[PDB]
Amino acid sequence: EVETFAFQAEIAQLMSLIINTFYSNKEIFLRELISNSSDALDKIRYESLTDPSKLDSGKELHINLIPNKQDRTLTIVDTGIGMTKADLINNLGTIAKSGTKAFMEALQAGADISMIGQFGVGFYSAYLVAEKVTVITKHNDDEQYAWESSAGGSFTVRTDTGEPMGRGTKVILHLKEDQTEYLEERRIKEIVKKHSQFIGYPITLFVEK
Ligand SMILES: Cc1cc(Oc2ccc(N)cn2)ccc1Cl
Repeated sequence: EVETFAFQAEIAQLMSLIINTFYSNKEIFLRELISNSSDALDKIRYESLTDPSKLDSGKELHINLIPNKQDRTLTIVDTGIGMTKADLINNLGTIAKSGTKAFMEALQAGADISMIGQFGVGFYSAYLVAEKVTVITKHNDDEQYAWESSAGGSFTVRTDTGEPMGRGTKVILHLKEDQTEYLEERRIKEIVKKHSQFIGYPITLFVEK
């Protein structure tokens, strides 16, 4: 059972801007995805300081990067707070309209795409490199859900049936044919060292066999 929802017009307008505009500095998508993973870990960590039972769904706080040349997917995983169904449909949905509007205004007043983090909507930079993003998330107070969107103004949300997660969020990036450089090891390691060297959580790069 899959529910399809329409993007908010501002947020739909941003991903059409991101996918279609030529902008060679595509690598900032990883810095934004890891930063949101670092933000998710901060929330579950701070919450466990008063309620240690919140970490019962996974004590380890880390970030993994799983490139897959066969599936052409770059997968970013964290064990952070995750997201409820209200985060996908509703809650987190409404915390981007304001950030999206302010970002496109600045884009015509000098600013460029690499500043998308300063507006709290850095996730949509994933569509620089990805033609489709599937997101698997798990919050302590909700079931497991799969979020997915090829942009195009809509997204889907379904109750996930795959491997249980415990807690955290997995972001699967179905990469464009012209974006396979971000499945290379030495390319991933260079962006992580360049952009996310001061992240307070271990970023493990999984190597393919
Ligand atoms: C369902 C939804 C998702 C959304 O954007 C994000 C943000 C972060 C992650 N991990 C996935 N999608 C923005 C608006 C909506 Cl309505």
